[PDB]
Amino acid sequence: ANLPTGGQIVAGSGSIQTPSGNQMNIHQNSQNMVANWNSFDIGKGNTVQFDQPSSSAVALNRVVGGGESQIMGNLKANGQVFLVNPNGVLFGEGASVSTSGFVASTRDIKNDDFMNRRYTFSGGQKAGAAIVNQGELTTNAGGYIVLAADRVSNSGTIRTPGGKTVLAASERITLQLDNGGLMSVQVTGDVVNALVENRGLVSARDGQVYLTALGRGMLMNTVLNVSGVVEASGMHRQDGNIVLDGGDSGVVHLSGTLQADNASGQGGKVVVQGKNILLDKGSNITATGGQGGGEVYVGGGWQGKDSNIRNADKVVMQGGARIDVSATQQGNGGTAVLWSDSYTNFHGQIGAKGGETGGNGGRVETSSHGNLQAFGTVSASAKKGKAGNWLLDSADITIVNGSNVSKTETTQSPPHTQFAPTAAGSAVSNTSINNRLNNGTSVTILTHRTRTGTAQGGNITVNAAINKGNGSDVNLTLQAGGNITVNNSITSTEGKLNVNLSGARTSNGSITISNNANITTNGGDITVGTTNTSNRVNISINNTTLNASNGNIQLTGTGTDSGILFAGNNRLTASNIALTGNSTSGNAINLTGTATLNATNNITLTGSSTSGNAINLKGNNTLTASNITLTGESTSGNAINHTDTTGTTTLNATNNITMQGTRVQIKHSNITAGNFALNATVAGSEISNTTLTATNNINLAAKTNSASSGVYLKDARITSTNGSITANGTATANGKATHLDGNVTLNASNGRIKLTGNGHGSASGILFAGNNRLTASNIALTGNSTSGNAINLTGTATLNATNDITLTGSSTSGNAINLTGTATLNATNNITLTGSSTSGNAINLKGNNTLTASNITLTGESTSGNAINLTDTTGTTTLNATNNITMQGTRVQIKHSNITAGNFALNATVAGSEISNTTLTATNNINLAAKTNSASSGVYLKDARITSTNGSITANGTATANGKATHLDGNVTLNASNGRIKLTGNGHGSASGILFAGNNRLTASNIALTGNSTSGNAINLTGTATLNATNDITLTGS
Amino acid sequence: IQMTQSPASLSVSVGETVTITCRASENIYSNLAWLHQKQGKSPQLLVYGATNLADGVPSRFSGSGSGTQYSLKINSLQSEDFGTYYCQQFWGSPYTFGGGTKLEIK
Amino acid sequence: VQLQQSGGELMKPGASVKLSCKATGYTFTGYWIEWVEQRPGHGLEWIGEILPGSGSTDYNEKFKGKATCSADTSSNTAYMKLSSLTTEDSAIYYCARKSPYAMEYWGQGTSVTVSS
Ligand SMILES: *C1O[C@H](CO)[C@@H](O)[C@H](O)[C@H]1O
Ligand SMILES: *C1O[C@H](CO)[C@@H](O)[C@H](O)[C@H]1O
Ligand SMILES: *[C@@H]1O[C@H](CO)[C@@H](O)[C@H](O)[C@H]1O
Ligand SMILES: *[C@@H]1O[C@H](CO)[C@@H](O)[C@H](O)[C@H]1O
Ligand SMILES: *[C@@H]1O[C@H](CO)[C@@H](O)[C@H](O)[C@H]1O
Ligand SMILES: *[C@@H]1O[C@H](CO)[C@@H](O)[C@H](O)[C@H]1O
Ligand SMILES: *[C@@H]1O[C@H](CO)[C@@H](O)[C@H](O)[C@H]1O
Ligand SMILES: *[C@@H]1O[C@H](CO)[C@@H](O)[C@H](O)[C@H]1O
Ligand SMILES: *[C@@H]1O[C@H](CO)[C@@H](O)[C@H](O)[C@H]1O
Ligand SMILES: *[C@@H]1O[C@H](CO)[C@@H](O)[C@H](O)[C@H]1O
Ligand SMILES: *[C@@H]1O[C@H](CO)[C@@H](O)[C@H](O)[C@H]1O
Ligand SMILES: *[C@@H]1O[C@H](CO)[C@@H](O)[C@H](O)[C@H]1O
Ligand SMILES: *[C@@H]1O[C@H](CO)[C@@H](O)[C@H](O)[C@H]1O
Ligand SMILES: *[C@@H]1O[C@H](CO)[C@@H](O)[C@H](O)[C@H]1O
Ligand SMILES: *[C@@H]1O[C@H](CO)[C@@H](O)[C@H](O)[C@H]1O
Ligand SMILES: *[C@@H]1O[C@H](CO)[C@@H](O)[C@H](O)[C@H]1O
Ligand SMILES: *[C@@H]1O[C@H](CO)[C@@H](O)[C@H](O)[C@H]1O
Ligand SMILES: *[C@@H]1O[C@H](CO)[C@@H](O)[C@H](O)[C@H]1O
Ligand SMILES: *[C@@H]1O[C@H](CO)[C@@H](O)[C@H](O)[C@H]1O
Ligand SMILES: *[C@@H]1O[C@H](CO)[C@@H](O)[C@H](O)[C@H]1O
Ligand SMILES: *[C@@H]1O[C@H](CO)[C@@H](O)[C@H](O)[C@H]1O
Ligand SMILES: *[C@@H]1O[C@H](CO)[C@@H](O)[C@H](O)[C@H]1O
Ligand SMILES: *[C@@H]1O[C@H](CO)[C@@H](O)[C@H](O)[C@H]1O
Ligand SMILES: *[C@@H]1O[C@H](CO)[C@@H](O)[C@H](O)[C@H]1O
Ligand SMILES: *[C@@H]1O[C@H](CO)[C@@H](O)[C@H](O)[C@H]1O
Ligand SMILES: *[C@@H]1O[C@H](CO)[C@@H](O)[C@H](O)[C@H]1O
Ligand SMILES: *[C@@H]1O[C@H](CO)[C@@H](O)[C@H](O)[C@H]1O
Ligand SMILES: *[C@@H]1O[C@H](CO)[C@@H](O)[C@H](O)[C@H]1O
Ligand SMILES: *[C@@H]1O[C@H](CO)[C@@H](O)[C@H](O)[C@H]1O
Ligand SMILES: *[C@@H]1O[C@H](CO)[C@@H](O)[C@H](O)[C@H]1O
Ligand SMILES: *[C@@H]1O[C@H](CO)[C@@H](O)[C@H](O)[C@H]1O
Ligand SMILES: *[C@@H]1O[C@H](CO)[C@@H](O)[C@H](O)[C@H]1O
Ligand SMILES: *[C@@H]1O[C@H](CO)[C@@H](O)[C@H](O)[C@H]1O
Ligand SMILES: *[C@@H]1O[C@H](CO)[C@@H](O)[C@H](O)[C@H]1O
Ligand SMILES: *[C@@H]1O[C@H](CO)[C@@H](O)[C@H](O)[C@H]1O
Ligand SMILES: *[C@@H]1O[C@H](CO)[C@@H](O)[C@H](O)[C@H]1O
Ligand SMILES: *[C@@H]1O[C@H](CO)[C@@H](O)[C@H](O)[C@H]1O
Ligand SMILES: *[C@@H]1O[C@H](CO)[C@@H](O)[C@H](O)[C@H]1O
Ligand SMILES: *[C@@H]1O[C@H](CO)[C@@H](O)[C@H](O)[C@H]1O
Repeated sequence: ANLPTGGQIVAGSGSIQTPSGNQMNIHQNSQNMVANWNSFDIGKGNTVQFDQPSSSAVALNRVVGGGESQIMGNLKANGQVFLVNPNGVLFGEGASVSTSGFVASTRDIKNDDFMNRRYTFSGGQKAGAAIVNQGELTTNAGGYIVLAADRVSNSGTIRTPGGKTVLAASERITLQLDNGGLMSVQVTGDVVNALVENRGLVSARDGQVYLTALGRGMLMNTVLNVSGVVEASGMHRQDGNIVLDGGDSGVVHLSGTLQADNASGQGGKVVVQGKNILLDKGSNITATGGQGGGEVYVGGGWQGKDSNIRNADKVVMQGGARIDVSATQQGNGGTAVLWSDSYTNFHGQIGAKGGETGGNGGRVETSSHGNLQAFGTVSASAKKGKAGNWLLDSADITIVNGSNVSKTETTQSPPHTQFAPTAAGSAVSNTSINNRLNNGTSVTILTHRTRTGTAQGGNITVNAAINKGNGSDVNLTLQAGGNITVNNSITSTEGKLNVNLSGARTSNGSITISNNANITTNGGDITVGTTNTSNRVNISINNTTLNASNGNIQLTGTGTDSGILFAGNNRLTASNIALTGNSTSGNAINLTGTATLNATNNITLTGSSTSGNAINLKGNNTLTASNITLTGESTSGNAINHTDTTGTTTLNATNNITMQGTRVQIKHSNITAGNFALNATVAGSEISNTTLTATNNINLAAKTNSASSGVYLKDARITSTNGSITANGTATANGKATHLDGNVTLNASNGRIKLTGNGHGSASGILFAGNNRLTASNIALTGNSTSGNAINLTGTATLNATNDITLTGSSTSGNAINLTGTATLNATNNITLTGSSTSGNAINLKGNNTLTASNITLTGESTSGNAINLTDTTGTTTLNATNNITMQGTRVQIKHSNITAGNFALNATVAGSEISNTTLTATNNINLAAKTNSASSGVYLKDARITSTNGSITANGTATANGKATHLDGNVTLNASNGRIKLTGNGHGSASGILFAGNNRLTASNIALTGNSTSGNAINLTGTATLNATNDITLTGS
Repeated sequence: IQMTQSPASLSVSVGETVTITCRASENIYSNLAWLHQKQGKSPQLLVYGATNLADGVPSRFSGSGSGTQYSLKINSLQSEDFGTYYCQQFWGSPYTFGGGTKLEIK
Repeated sequence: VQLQQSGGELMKPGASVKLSCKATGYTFTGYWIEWVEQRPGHGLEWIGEILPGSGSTDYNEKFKGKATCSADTSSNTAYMKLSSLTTEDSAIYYCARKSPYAMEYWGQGTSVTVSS
């Protein structure tokens, strides 16, 4: 037998006895005792038994000579034992230590610190000393085992149920104890060739295991090597159930099975940290549990932001390595993180599954601030709950086809060559992503620009196709720090794939979906913008199809030369298509190629450009939707537009099209809408070379604050099948409120045509130039002006109304109604012309104007000019009414006209009326009434041909000043063979009554001349006159 | 803890997906492994921890189950998949085994 | 990782045997080597477990006393002794490396036949 020898008690109190060669008994009296030994050896079959007053009592055995402590037999105590040997300690096979706590250390402790319960172990070791545990070291529940040495090796089994196991290589280790247990351990100080190796079984169920190795050198040598089994099952301790700490040097190599599972509760937390962490082929860090998973951190916390975990410089996880934080029955998946600052090599399998009977999938991060190689397998699916997320995070990510990337792991790979990267760029296998989408795991890819001077920028480049042929609905998000160049398609043949190709919150790059890289979601959404963050990320799409199926499409971006630029032959199919963007110099939305946008419900185009256009559609853009809305703003340019000398813009909205902006210039367009409407707010609107047909009402509103016209229609065909066409132009400068030119046809046979033009100053209201053909049930023209004219028809126009035609307006200095060109106003029922002027005329008909109707009504007022003026020496005015014609105003002058009427009557109230060089034939009466308050004549006829086929001719002139009440001159013929001719002339002062000059032939059944005068002649016959009557001729007056 | 599995023997077609079930006499917290013993060979591990497959096992095998009721689903069964499958629990000391199930060619 | 086993044996009733299962390609002391009996009509039954490093063992209650497990860590091989073998103890005995989850890499098994 071989028991310790040379024992001497140096502090505290207790006796040493050896009752048998095979049994030693150390009896402790004090709470803390320290004894020195010449050698502390225990032979096979021998026992050293401590007898301490309590489980909290501590016996220190300091070896002061001999060699290493050969412990081969059984060592037992009811309290804590601290063994210190500067020559290291060896526990052989079959040895057993059972105490209330046990510490083995090659570092010495001072008697003053031990006796005063200050358990600090530092220095004094022999170089190369090691503690090797080949036996079974156990404690009572709540105890602890600490092995402190330059080299620590565990080949046997260590058990500290409910307590702590600490294996550490450092210059100083401080143990903070309280009431019999271990509260904390402070491990500090690098040593030369530090190594902590675990080959056997370490178990601390419901406790903690700490493995710490602090090396001074070991550039690429192993400092922490775990090849056996570490068990720390139980509750989720927030400080970590298993903690591996490789220090600030060397490589940590784990080949055994870290575990912290909880069969009935939540899984625990396993933290593996060090400079270089290598997970070998058979490793399986597992932190699972019954009611939900735990957490596994390798090299860092989530995204490296957890301040309590040292970030690794390199993490390599070889193929075959498995990390599982999945839930096993019911509960959410846990968190797994692979983090490195320089290089992450991920080829293994990480699970974070939800429970089979409930719970959501967990989250797995595989990332590196530097070079991330993500080729392995991640599974964070759920059987009943939500899909989990696989997060990738690296400087610049490139997606490649397959795994054939000359990876290094087990073939042609000498130990530790895996930490020398050659695969520049964060290559990601497309197979892994596709496998994640098919297995119910979402994928989120992030990048981030590094310091100025490097190449990596966050440019996510897709060089391999992504597809989702199977599995439940998952999301795919690619949020780059730099560019989102997509060179391959992203498709889905099953489930919903939600694609989010957003930019980083502060990104300043571009998103390009180049070379036939069509995106199809099979019902998921396509988002290539942000939402509300003002992230100046532009979108450039070339020859790409975006097919959302029954999902939504939303594109946003802001740039300088373009916001969202489309080129090539693009196609967009969705339930909702929303394109929003911004620019400063160029076009916010710029569609230059051929594009088909086919929405089931709505299409919305929104944008803003300070100096350019908001929405610019020049290529062959075809937009089909239930509702199409085009809205935008521009200060110096256009809001909307469809201009292009070769392209045609086709819009098809089954319910309504509404367009808004500062200026909308529609053109070479073909627009079909239910209720079509425009609202231009700053520089008017223009419809040129287009065809616009609507089932229901068309409402075109525009305001112009500059030289351009408000509602400008050129070569446009506007039709309303069952509704009305209403235009409302406003001009605040000198442009025209409403302006028609070219070949324009307006058809509202089932509705109304209402054109409004409100101008200001010299601006005119509604101008009709060229050739304007308007057909409707009801036609109405309304307008206002100040110095210009309100309604001015100068070209050729045809108006065909199935009921009435109404022309109304007001012009302060111009004419209210002005017809100087050639026109045929044809109405089935009534034509009414009403307006007002101050200096100009109310109605001025100058060109060849034919008005045909059942009833024609002409009315207006002019303060200084004429009320009704039908005069020109070149043109002829033709009127054709079936029923009554009434002409009422301050002054009515009719010259060079041919009027056919049922009844006809004049009512002049201020300056009388004149008919000259005209033919007027009525079936019934021609009652001409006129009052004059000036020197002008009341009723004056010059070279007039007036005939009543079946009626009478009546005139009643009044002269309140000194003008002629009634006056005839020229060649006048009055024919009333079926009636009476009655002329009344009531003058005042020096004025005469009825004056007959020239040659006046009056033919009637009865003729009567009645009048009154004061100083003048009541009847004054100065020329030639013949009065032919079949019965009586009466001449009376005073 | 007793383990029962069934069917004891299944006559299946090549290319058919089949299910083998296993029931524990006590609640086993997912610590159920499945072994595959090809005729003439020692049993090999296919799925460990109820659902996690062992490396080298084709994706056609899928484990499932919880509580006391577990099963193994074999998609598009191939010729190499015939033989005897076993379930075993590590939640009890006797790491008991089921009686085994055999797949034979129909 | 490989777990080769000794070959079969023919024994007379009442004899004891000590079998063999070489462990290679992994840390021998870090995994448990479990011995399982396979018999026709019975399938597989667990026999016992040894942790070669510390020498800790665990046995099926029906096999206590009859079987003893041990290991030689220096030689990286696992031994099992079966006492007082009878006719009803003929079986194929497998050794396997067991990690916390699943007795992986089973060996080929030793056929132990007991007859007069
Ligand atoms: C319409 O208005 C213009 C000028 O505003 C005038 O030139 C045309 O004579 C009138 O028809
Ligand atoms: C004048 O108007 C009538 C009916 O009012 C029509 O019949 C003639 O053709 C037109 O000249
Ligand atoms: C500990 O680390 C060494 C590196 O030398 C490796 O060979 C052993 O496999 C592992 O246990
Ligand atoms: C974890 O355990 C499984 C099952 O024994 C093994 O196949 C893996 O290689 C290991 O990481
Ligand atoms: C995801 O699903 C695929 C099927 O394509 C399978 O091969 C992978 O093993 C699983 O992760
Ligand atoms: C991404 O691409 C830009 C050019 O678009 C390059 O300048 C950066 O270095 C890269 O990260
Ligand atoms: C992505 O990978 C492809 C290979 O298809 C290469 O051509 C591109 O240069 C890179 O971006
Ligand atoms: C990307 O990976 C897929 C596998 O889904 C392959 O089909 C494509 O050829 C490659 O680009
Ligand atoms: C996946 O996508 C959906 C919408 O489709 C969103 O609600 C979830 O938050 C995201 O994970
Ligand atoms: C995105 O692209 C820009 C150029 O448009 C480049 O400067 C950046 O480096 C990249 O991320
Ligand atoms: C995107 O990647 C492709 C390879 O598919 C390369 O050819 C193009 O130059 C780049 O835009
Ligand atoms: C892309 O997805 C993110 C969430 O990751 C959301 O915030 C953005 O609105 C969407 O574009
Ligand atoms: C996106 O915007 C950038 C500059 O902001 C421009 O270079 C690219 O051409 C456009 O796609
Ligand atoms: C995606 O769609 C494009 C057309 O934009 C086609 O050319 C590619 O072949 C397909 O992948
Ligand atoms: C886009 O995908 C949808 C799926 O519904 C299909 O109907 C369209 O034909 C394709 O363009
Ligand atoms: C669309 O495809 C053409 C060739 O067909 C190419 O010239 C354009 O650059 C791309 O947008
Ligand atoms: C377009 O957007 C609307 C929201 O108004 C949504 O209801 C439709 O489902 C989508 O297509
Ligand atoms: C709109 O985009 C086109 C590209 O075709 C460019 O030529 C124009 O300068 C920009 O406004
Ligand atoms: C279409 O757009 C309208 C607004 O005009 C919205 O109310 C509906 O929800 C969308 O479908
Ligand atoms: C960004 O985009 C929005 C949506 O059109 C616009 O209103 C803001 O003016 C522009 O900055
Ligand atoms: C739209 O179509 C026209 C003629 O079909 C072609 O000239 C343009 O190039 C295209 O955008
Ligand atoms: C969009 O279209 C739908 C049906 O087509 C209608 O319900 C909404 O009012 C309109 O905005
Ligand atoms: C508008 O779109 C429809 C599709 O329903 C088409 O029938 C019409 O020809 C087009 O004007
Ligand atoms: C689109 O606009 C029209 C205007 O009449 C309205 O009727 C529809 O309900 C709206 O969707
Ligand atoms: C015009 O607007 C109406 C609502 O008044 C809508 O029902 C029709 O579909 C559209 O044409
Ligand atoms: C034009 O748009 C405005 C809103 O800015 C609305 O008030 C008017 O009714 C429409 O004409
Ligand atoms: C309409 O088209 C004509 C040619 O017919 C062109 O001269 C005008 O500029 C455009 O508005
Ligand atoms: C008048 O004629 C032009 C030229 O043929 C045509 O483009 C317009 O549509 C029509 O109004
Ligand atoms: C059309 O717009 C004018 C303003 O110019 C307003 O007065 C009318 O009420 C509206 O119909
Ligand atoms: C306009 O015309 C309609 C018949 O379409 C009539 O009902 C209204 O009285 C008239 O103003
Ligand atoms: C022109 O001005 C008149 C007032 O005389 C107003 O009633 C009309 O609405 C406007 O067009
Ligand atoms: C009214 O019409 C005259 C010609 O008579 C034209 O000169 C004026 O400009 C317009 O207001
Ligand atoms: C046009 O105006 C007249 C005057 O009262 C009326 O009688 C007709 O019915 C209306 O159409
Ligand atoms: C004007 O003409 C209409 C035609 O119906 C007649 O009803 C009115 O009596 C007349 O004033
Ligand atoms: C009526 O219109 C003519 C133009 O022909 C003008 O000369 C007269 O002064 C006005 O009364
Ligand atoms: C015109 O006015 C007369 C009465 O003067 C009436 O009888 C006719 O019906 C109307 O057309
Ligand atoms: C003219 O006015 C008379 C009544 O004087 C009426 O009978 C005729 O119908 C209308 O043309
Ligand atoms: C002439 O007009 C006046 C209104 O001033 C009306 O009172 C008379 O009845 C009509 O003859
Ligand atoms: C003048 O005479 C007419 C009849 O011609 C009468 O209607 C007016 O009332 C009277 O002033």
